[PDB]
Amino acid sequence: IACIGSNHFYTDQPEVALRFYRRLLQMGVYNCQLFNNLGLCCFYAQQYDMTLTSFERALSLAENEEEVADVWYNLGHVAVGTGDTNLAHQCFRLALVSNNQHAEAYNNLAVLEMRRGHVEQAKALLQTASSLAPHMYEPHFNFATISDKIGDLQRSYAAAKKSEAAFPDHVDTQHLIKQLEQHFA
Amino acid sequence: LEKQNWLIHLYYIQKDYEACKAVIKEQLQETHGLCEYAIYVQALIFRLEGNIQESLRLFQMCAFLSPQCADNLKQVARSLFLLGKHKAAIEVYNEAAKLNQKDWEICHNLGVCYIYLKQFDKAQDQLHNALHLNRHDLTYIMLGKIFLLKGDLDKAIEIYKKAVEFSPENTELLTTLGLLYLQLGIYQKAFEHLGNTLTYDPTNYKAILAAGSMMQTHGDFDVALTKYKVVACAVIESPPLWNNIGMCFFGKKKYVAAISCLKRANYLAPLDWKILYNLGLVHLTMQQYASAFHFLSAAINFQPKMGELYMLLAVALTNLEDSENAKRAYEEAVRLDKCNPLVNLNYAVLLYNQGEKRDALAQYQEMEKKVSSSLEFDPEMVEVAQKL
Amino acid sequence: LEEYFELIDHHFELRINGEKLEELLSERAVQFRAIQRRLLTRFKDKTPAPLQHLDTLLDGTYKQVIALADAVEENQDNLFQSFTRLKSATHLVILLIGLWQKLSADQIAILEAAFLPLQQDTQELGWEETVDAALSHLLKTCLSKSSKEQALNLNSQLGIPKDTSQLKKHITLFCDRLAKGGRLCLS
Amino acid sequence: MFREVLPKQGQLYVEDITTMVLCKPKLLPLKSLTLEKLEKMQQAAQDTIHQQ
Amino acid sequence: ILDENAIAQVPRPGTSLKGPSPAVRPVTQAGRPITGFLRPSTQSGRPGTIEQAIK
Amino acid sequence: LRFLPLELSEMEAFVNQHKSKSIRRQTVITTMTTLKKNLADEDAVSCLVLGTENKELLVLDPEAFTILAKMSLPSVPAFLEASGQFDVEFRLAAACRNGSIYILRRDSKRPKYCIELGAQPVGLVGVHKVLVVGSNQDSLHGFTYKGKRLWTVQMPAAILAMNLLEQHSRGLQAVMAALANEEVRIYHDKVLLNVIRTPEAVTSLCFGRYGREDNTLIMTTLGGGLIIKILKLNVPRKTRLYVDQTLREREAGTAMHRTFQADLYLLRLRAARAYVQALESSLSPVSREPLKLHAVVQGLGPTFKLTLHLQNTSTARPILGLVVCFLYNEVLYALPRAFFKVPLLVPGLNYPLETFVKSLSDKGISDIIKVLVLREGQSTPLLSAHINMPMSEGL
Repeated sequence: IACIGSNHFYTDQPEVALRFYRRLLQMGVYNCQLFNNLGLCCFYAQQYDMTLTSFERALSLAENEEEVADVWYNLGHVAVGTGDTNLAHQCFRLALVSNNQHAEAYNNLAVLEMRRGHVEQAKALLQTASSLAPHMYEPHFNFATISDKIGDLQRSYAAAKKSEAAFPDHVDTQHLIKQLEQHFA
Repeated sequence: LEKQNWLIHLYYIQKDYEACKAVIKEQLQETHGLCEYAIYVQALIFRLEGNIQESLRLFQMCAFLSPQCADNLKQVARSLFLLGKHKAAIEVYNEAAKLNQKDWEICHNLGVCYIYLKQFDKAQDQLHNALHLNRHDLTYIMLGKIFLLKGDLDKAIEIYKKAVEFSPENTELLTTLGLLYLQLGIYQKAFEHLGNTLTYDPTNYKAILAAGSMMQTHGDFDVALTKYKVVACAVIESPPLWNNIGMCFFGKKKYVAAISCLKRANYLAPLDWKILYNLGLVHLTMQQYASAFHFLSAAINFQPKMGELYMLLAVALTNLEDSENAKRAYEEAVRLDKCNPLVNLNYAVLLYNQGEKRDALAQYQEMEKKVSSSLEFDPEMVEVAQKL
Repeated sequence: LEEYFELIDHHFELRINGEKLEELLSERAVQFRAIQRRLLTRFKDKTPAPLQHLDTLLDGTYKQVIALADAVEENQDNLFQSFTRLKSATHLVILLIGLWQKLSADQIAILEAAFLPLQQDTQELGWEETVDAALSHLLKTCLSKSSKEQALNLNSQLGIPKDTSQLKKHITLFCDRLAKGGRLCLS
Repeated sequence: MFREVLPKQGQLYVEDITTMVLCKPKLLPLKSLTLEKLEKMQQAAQDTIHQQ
Repeated sequence: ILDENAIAQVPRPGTSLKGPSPAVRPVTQAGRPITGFLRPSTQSGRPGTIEQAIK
Repeated sequence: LRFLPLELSEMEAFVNQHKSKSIRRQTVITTMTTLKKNLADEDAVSCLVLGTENKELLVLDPEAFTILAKMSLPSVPAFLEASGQFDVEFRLAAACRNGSIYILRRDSKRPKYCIELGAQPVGLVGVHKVLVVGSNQDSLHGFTYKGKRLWTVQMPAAILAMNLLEQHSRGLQAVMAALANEEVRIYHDKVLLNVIRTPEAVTSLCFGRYGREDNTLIMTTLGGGLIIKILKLNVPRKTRLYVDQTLREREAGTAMHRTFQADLYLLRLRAARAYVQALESSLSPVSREPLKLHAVVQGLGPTFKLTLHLQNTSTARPILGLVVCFLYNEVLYALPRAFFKVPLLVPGLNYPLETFVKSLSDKGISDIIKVLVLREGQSTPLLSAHINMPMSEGL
């Protein structure tokens, strides 16, 4: 049920995943993972009445500091889907405060920072994210993008190549690498 | 000196980068330096690889060997400019210019540096010089970028037209001039230049996107849908493409298959106000009024200085049993809208439905002062007139 | 500035010797692991077989590893002694610079922060790179007016250098540009 | 009895601009029963060690 | 790492243990998208060297 | 004054004070293109299009002592410029060092360009019918004069230098193709002959024919020898669940809107609460006053390496007086220096400041360790971090 539900959620069918997870809810399962999953599904399946109460039950049920950080990360995703980037800013910072080695929170908080305008903060946060999780492609791509925006084509190349190493079938990474290798001649 | 000559030029051409590099450590030792090609291979070759630090060091050494050479100073300033330092790049290009006052590369690079330094007078004059010495496409592109950043397209249309005048096979120039035609009222020459681009490159994503946009604007959504089918597999996850596809499917009353594409594009870019506005609009048309408010409020929080956003937020709101919030949202909209009478007509409808009939006339007069094509905004124009 | 550079060079020679000893210990450990895996394969196998003097190669490699470990320990101790002596020397040098020119308490604090960065070398951050970055930055933002030098020579990184000439050049240049009348700042 | 009129045309992107991407929402994976039992047996030993 | 038991060293792709793209599904390694139902038998990729596995 | 044989140290101080000026000439070359019809007088030649290293095929003419043209349209260096010094159809084959081979014609006509190579081309000869290029994706490509791939050949390793011998029929003989791991590999395009290990590297493979025999092969290695050895879209689909959910939304949209707004208000409340509590305890590893710190633990066993990655995140402003203080359980972990100053933090550099934590409990006990970064004149930590120390795996 969990596997088919995840696969249904990620292949842009969150309502079927919400059904598959409401099934586990119906069978007495009471976790932090299950309720955060129900929150993600309810929000992305466009059921705004049962969305945030599930995240509240999740935050209640979390027996860790990484589970709390993941729930705050997902609440920041909900917030940034709602707009109001300040609430998502606070949620990402709380995900960091709970789990210091949370690279997705670093990446998203750097995206919001560069949205505000603070380029150096975003650069440092993306460097931290790409240092914690090298296997991810978003921190590398964003660092390369901001570098290329300001210049520093060496750092842009060193970051876009690691992006291509992380997600080798990307598209924007390929255009970035083509532009860079063209600037080098 | 350099006895091998091409030995350390054979592994490099094939990009072996082992024998050619290891051979250097041996060729240099035998010759005790002073070869001037072993170092050169390390430099330009280093720059071809990601590294732009050893390239700068070796170009420094080449400048030290030939103090009075303009090309070495040019290469050192270029190695600087490949890093983030543009002021030092300018100050080295200056010395490279006081040894050679007849080349376009120094002026083009000074232009692109002063561009990153936001000095637009010096950049503009330097790039004019770079044109007068030897006209190149990239100088034209940088001048157009200057005239777009600083001012208006009124100054960029002339430059891009003069650029495409000669060497008209560059896709970048054609496509950028077509885009700038879209940015203005002209939709015909924009189509002309986008088709000119598409003849050369049929699968040009940056041109297919704008062509499909223009097509969607004048109805005929199936043609734009085919244009997008042309490039769907090349860029399978790109928010703009899926937003345009969702608007295609929303044009021909496929509201569910449009919500699908729009939500997929929103998932891949949660900070893009256009997809949020489109989701709000479609959920208004689908009469859901609970999601519409959510997405329109998000798009407001992302671009607050818009008039239609607050109109649609008020519009849905009116159906969410909250009329005071609709009042204040309509006030925000009418204050922040200048050239769209739909906001005024909808606020007049809200007022007249509230039993006032007094300020509804004020909104009707505001609309009639603002003004003209929509079939259903015409009738409500006359029905709220005659009934008031 | 000349009996002070020799201590820096002694420190850096010890650092380079330590890096060489460690990259040699790496190879010795790899050899030991390979021979150990061979022996484990011979152990798991049922059938009897000559050891082919694999145990002798293992003993030789083990002796090499122990010798290299002792060498690295002694080099670490020598490096620590050299670092303490260098700390004393740079203390004296900051004192003589703060007296040689009428340096106030603020600039003396800046110099103490830039020249006295850490009380123990580690395999990721050492005295050379740190003081070099600090001095390059202090000359970049305060004591330089040409951008060409600012971008060519006055750059800062945190990787172990291959020579101490840049550090010494920057220190002499710092004392020089202080002599002409320069003054330090932060912003 | 008048219904508010809605624009029939949405906002369409006319150029692709490189925007910084955000990380993606993370579905917390569930646990097995053996894993829960192992973690609880690992923490019960800690609790008894602290409670002596 | 220190225990080798697989007969084939470089077997055909599709017969050894050693969908949505990383643009949609979060990942844990270069590939290997995140799974549901963590079980204590999950390996989810393997390191190359002892140093990488430690660091 | 300094070409090969002189003193490497003592005469290099007299170069600066003399500085007698120099001359100029044509740049360094690799290959040319010349005429063939009026050749056996060596003075009635017309076109001399030679290829240099800066991809400048200068076209010099002796009828007027002029420069007719220059071929710089690749602007990337060729390996062998002319596919066998010319083609009979004059479709001259320049080979870019990017992964493309051009059909840039003789006397610099209009380009046809076949980019269709998976990597860079290594080595090019021709037999006036085909273009036998190398590759680096472990193959070779036989292109025609127009750009159509006539036949590709698979090889296990990369190629160094190929050739094809004389034509009896339209190009029917053996191919001498070396490899990049000292191997040669001989072929009849479809049928395999040889894999053995003679040349460490190679320059050119040509005839060695003597006594008017059929074919003798030569091989010029790079050790010094001269070897002769013969052997429609994916638009998703929505089920009954979706239409039932949309019907519920259309019939109960107001309650959903109201309850989601209430939940959002409560979420803002709780997020502000937790943010204020974190500011109170100063537990954020990211927090005017710019800093960023995170602590990484490495290693099993009783001794762990704890490296604090600290970073100043500002435009250009260093931070002088800061200091790090560790908070641990003195019965479980033995920190040598639980408090130390930090170097002057230059904006933009990640400083790794490491320590050696050591587990003392004989039983496996995992306890948290706090880290506080704080000024030296203040008592409230500027920022903090936490690390759950793993199990000891002791002895």
